[PDB]
Amino acid sequence: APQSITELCSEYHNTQIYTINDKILSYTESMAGKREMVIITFKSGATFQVEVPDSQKKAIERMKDTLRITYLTETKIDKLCVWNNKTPNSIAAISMEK
Amino acid sequence: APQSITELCSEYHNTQIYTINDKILSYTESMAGKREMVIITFKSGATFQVEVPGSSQKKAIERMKDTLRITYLTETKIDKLCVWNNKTPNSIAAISMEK
Amino acid sequence: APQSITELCSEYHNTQIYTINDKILSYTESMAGKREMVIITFKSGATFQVEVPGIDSQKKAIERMKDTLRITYLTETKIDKLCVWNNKTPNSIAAISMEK
Amino acid sequence: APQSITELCSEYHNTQIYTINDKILSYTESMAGKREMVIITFKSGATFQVEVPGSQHIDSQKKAIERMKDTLRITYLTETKIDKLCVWNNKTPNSIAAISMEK
Amino acid sequence: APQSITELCSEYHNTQIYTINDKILSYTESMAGKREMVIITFKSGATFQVEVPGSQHIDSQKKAIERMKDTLRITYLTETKIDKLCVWNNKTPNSIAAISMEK
Ligand SMILES: CC(=O)N[C@H]1[C@@H](O[C@H]2[C@@H](O)[C@@H](CO)O[C@@H](O[C@H]3[C@H](O[C@@H]4O[C@@H](C)[C@@H](O)[C@@H](O)[C@@H]4O)[C@@H](O)[C@H](O)O[C@@H]3CO)[C@@H]2O[C@@H]2O[C@@H](C)[C@@H](O)[C@@H](O)[C@@H]2O)O[C@H](CO)[C@H](O)[C@@H]1O
Ligand SMILES: CC(=O)N[C@H]1[C@@H](O[C@H]2[C@@H](O)[C@@H](CO)O[C@@H](O[C@H]3[C@H](O[C@@H]4O[C@@H](C)[C@@H](O)[C@@H](O)[C@@H]4O)[C@@H](O)[C@H](O)O[C@@H]3CO)[C@@H]2O[C@@H]2O[C@@H](C)[C@@H](O)[C@@H](O)[C@@H]2O)O[C@H](CO)[C@H](O)[C@@H]1O
Ligand SMILES: CC(=O)N[C@H]1[C@@H](O[C@H]2[C@@H](O)[C@@H](CO)O[C@@H](O[C@H]3[C@H](O[C@@H]4O[C@@H](C)[C@@H](O)[C@@H](O)[C@@H]4O)[C@@H](O)[C@H](O)O[C@@H]3CO)[C@@H]2O[C@@H]2O[C@@H](C)[C@@H](O)[C@@H](O)[C@@H]2O)O[C@H](CO)[C@H](O)[C@@H]1O
Ligand SMILES: CC(=O)N[C@H]1[C@@H](O[C@H]2[C@@H](O)[C@@H](CO)O[C@@H](O[C@H]3[C@H](O[C@@H]4O[C@@H](C)[C@@H](O)[C@@H](O)[C@@H]4O)[C@@H](O)[C@H](O)O[C@@H]3CO)[C@@H]2O[C@@H]2O[C@@H](C)[C@@H](O)[C@@H](O)[C@@H]2O)O[C@H](CO)[C@H](O)[C@@H]1O
Ligand SMILES: CC(=O)N[C@H]1[C@@H](O[C@H]2[C@@H](O)[C@@H](CO)O[C@@H](O[C@H]3[C@H](O[C@@H]4O[C@@H](C)[C@@H](O)[C@@H](O)[C@@H]4O)[C@@H](O)[C@H](O)O[C@@H]3CO)[C@@H]2O[C@@H]2O[C@@H](C)[C@@H](O)[C@@H](O)[C@@H]2O)O[C@H](CO)[C@H](O)[C@@H]1O
Repeated sequence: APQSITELCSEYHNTQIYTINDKILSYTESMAGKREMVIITFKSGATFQVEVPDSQKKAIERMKDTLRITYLTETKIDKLCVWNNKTPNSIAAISMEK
Repeated sequence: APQSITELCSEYHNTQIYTINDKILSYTESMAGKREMVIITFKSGATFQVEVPGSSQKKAIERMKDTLRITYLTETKIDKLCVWNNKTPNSIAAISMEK
Repeated sequence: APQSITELCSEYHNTQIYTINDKILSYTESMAGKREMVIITFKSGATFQVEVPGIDSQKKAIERMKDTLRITYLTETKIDKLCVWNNKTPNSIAAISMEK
Repeated sequence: APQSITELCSEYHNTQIYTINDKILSYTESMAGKREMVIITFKSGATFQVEVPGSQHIDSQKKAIERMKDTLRITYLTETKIDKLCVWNNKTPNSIAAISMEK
Repeated sequence: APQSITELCSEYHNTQIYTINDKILSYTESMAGKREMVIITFKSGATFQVEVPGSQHIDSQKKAIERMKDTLRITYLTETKIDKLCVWNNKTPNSIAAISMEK
């Protein structure tokens, strides 16, 4: 199994790593029908989503949990692995340090 | 998909954006039958619910209630709410926070 | 829908509103068989439960209420009011409101 | 219903109240097959477990077991002072039935 | 039941105890399909995973995997010192079976 976000990311098609190296500027969360999604934003101008939604179901909910608490604690994100065939780019993985 | 709360809100009928720019004044939570809901309040005088589940959105209602609770307790400044205004109190569809 | 804990409370029989205006003094949680409950306590001497499960909507709510009491206790968050069923010993929590 | 941990404890066979009046010294959590459990420790020398869910447990206890493990983790992380533990003492380590905290 | 992480580690095959006595350096989490996993990293050079749920996991492990990942995240965010890890050493990276923290 991969031992880093970059390794994991290189396994998938239509992905790229973003080096964020920053805390989340804004956190948006919606329960509107067909837009049950999370949107985060950075002062870089970068916008990301956790897409509207079976072990992936639990993982999707975990990701949204992680982004929320990461925003609330002002935790510095190292990288994001995102799918770049979506607008905004959809999050596949997150890494944080230190 | 939408890239902001304002864009998301615009996709829907009977919605409006409230600018809060404030922390939540009060959090109310009920487990009473037929009223399994949260109610939040602001010093502006605004009152909103997350509304009782009824006829993918089920986990989202739960997440919103989660978010509002931790937001209240940490006194986190809410930016905007997107709400349905065909209900009283207005029902939350989306929330945004900026740091 | 109701707009406050007081309005909500007045929709049900065998309820009343206690004005707590204080943090939780003690938190007790049990996983014993048929006593899967939370008990909370205040300086006033008041004692309340989240009572053992008997609707499908309510099961998720009972669990949330217990989550809420726990973190309310750990953060020393002032409870404004409790809406409670007074046909139980101790009184059983239907709703909670929090404001400083 | 019982109105205190002591009252509740007295309702079951093979239980006692350990008065702890201290924070958790160590939290141990396992996802190893058939030992999906939590062990907690105090500087008194006390070791306790939340038992693995099994045939001795009724359906209603399953969500409660998960809750108790939640509480112990957050209790450990926050250095929250535990007042009493109600434990079953026919297990090794003693098994947590209930916990109480006072501020 | 075992009364410590080392005792627990000794009930299983293909396990070893890593003594960390350190907070987590990095936390990585993925919802990518077939890689629904968490990876953690320490200053010592060590790397660990909580592996994707799979056929090798029994049904009681499913909630424990989710819990282990909940624990690691919050451990990372609070900078809480991890004492020991019980890891399966027949996976790369080593897979977490148990965790202990002490202060
Ligand atoms: C309001 C807000 O936060 N964002 C809105 C904004 O976002 C785009 C802009 O910020 C531009 C900068 O001109 O960058 C777009 O991203 C590029 C990306 O650029 C690189 O990363 C960004 C963050 C900057 O640092 C650039 O200097 C970098 O070159 C390219 O590498 C990538 O290949 O293509 C996208 C172009 O789409 C921002 O787009 C958003 O964020 C990125 C990460 C994607 O997820 C994309 O889908 C998002 O839309 O402007 C857009 C409209 O263009 C929206 O209004 C955003 O809300
Ligand atoms: C005490 C308390 O918190 N809430 C009770 C109160 O709520 C209403 C009042 O706060 C009035 C004051 O004018 O505004 C209502 O909202 C209006 C809204 O007003 C605008 O926004 C509020 C926050 C204020 O800042 C106003 O000055 C603004 O003009 C209008 O713009 C909107 O179009 O219509 C509503 C009323 O229909 C408050 O209503 C509550 O909160 C809003 C956001 C909705 O969710 C609404 O459904 C709520 O009722 O009075 C009401 C009864 O009028 C209840 O007793 C509340 O509990
Ligand atoms: C030790 C402890 O915390 N509780 C034990 C105690 O609890 C009862 C006492 O604290 C008495 C003291 O008068 O009050 C009971 O509550 C009354 C209630 O009194 C009013 O509210 C409380 C908060 C106090 O402020 C009183 O001074 C107030 O006047 C009345 O409002 C109500 O009509 O009647 C109840 C019960 O008669 C305490 O009862 C407990 O808490 C209340 C809120 C209910 O949930 C009730 O069911 C509880 O038993 O004594 C009991 C046994 O009587 C147990 O030993 C508690 O552990
Ligand atoms: C390493 C560690 O933390 N614990 C290991 C230890 O645990 C036992 C010791 O701490 C002995 C010391 O004699 O006490 C055992 O508990 C007794 C209990 O003793 C009293 O309470 C403890 C907490 C201390 O304060 C003692 O000084 C007190 O005398 C007796 O009162 C009771 O009647 O019987 C128990 C034993 O059953 C400790 O046992 C552990 O903790 C208790 C609370 C139970 O849950 C028990 O099952 C635990 O084993 O030694 C054991 C060896 O079996 C393990 O190595 C522990 O990990
Ligand atoms: C970037 C990063 O953090 N880690 C990458 C790194 O990890 C390996 C290295 O850090 C080497 C350094 O020699 O150690 C490997 O672990 C050994 C282990 O060594 C002992 O533990 C480490 C942490 C050090 O403190 C050593 O001094 C200790 O002696 C031996 O005990 C064990 O028998 O064998 C492994 C060799 O695989 C690190 O391996 C990673 O972490 C361990 C715990 C396993 O989980 C393993 O699967 C991991 O790969 O290099 C590897 C690839 O070589 C990856 O890129 C890591 O991400």
